Amino acid sequence: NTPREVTLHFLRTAGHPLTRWALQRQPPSPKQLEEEFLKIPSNFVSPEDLDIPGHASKDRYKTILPNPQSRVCLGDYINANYIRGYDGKEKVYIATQGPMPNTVSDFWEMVWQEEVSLIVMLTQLRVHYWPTEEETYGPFQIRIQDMKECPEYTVRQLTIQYQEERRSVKHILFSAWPDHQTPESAGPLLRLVAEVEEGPIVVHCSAGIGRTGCFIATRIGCQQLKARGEVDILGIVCQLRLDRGGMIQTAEQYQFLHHTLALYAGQLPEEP
Repeated sequence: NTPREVTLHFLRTAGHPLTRWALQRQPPSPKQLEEEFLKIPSNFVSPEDLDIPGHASKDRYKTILPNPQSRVCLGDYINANYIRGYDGKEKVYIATQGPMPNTVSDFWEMVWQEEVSLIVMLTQLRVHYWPTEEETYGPFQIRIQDMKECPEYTVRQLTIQYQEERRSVKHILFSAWPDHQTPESAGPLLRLVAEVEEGPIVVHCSAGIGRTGCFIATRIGCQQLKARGEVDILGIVCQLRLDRGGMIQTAEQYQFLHHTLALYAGQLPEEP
């Protein structure tokens, strides 16, 4: 399997760092961005190359599996992967599918064991793993402390209890992102990112690759732009594809990412 290695070598070495100026005022044409995206290999796991018995009914999709090297382990199985963050720092995010009815307890177990304090949900409005007030999911009790509704997202303050310990989690539900698509504008997305700046950050959407991939690539991109005044979007996407196959689904989603980040640049505090 040299083909696996050609694929992995690309992911590790590809890069197109853009200056802030270039990103804002002279972006790569839409066609240039498609081409660039199309060269990015998927890095999906084969069902045969995962070899962990009876995992099938805890995935929502048969073709969307957690990469083994980065797989999260319930200390059995959950469709989830550790994701590297800014500068490659390990474990800044856990990307995961939205829970299934039989994977709800596992999800909370993961949140506990990995010491999660922040959960971002990306969906589009009209399964609930969190109650209206309180309930128990296996050995964990969840109680909501606080709910504040915003335009595009709802901020739920909650606690989790296991045996005789209690932890606070912030839960954010973004509700204006249609599957396989992008939000109509980028502002609300940036506000959500700003909300995330207040153990690993759980991020999920139905499959846990398309929108989950876009959100995370947006955080890191913003981090890059704030720190260095440059962003390497290609590289960011390569890095994610290394941690979980298929992060960022469509060319369009990738175009929007450049857009989301041009807006971040333009909105960084300056002086008139």
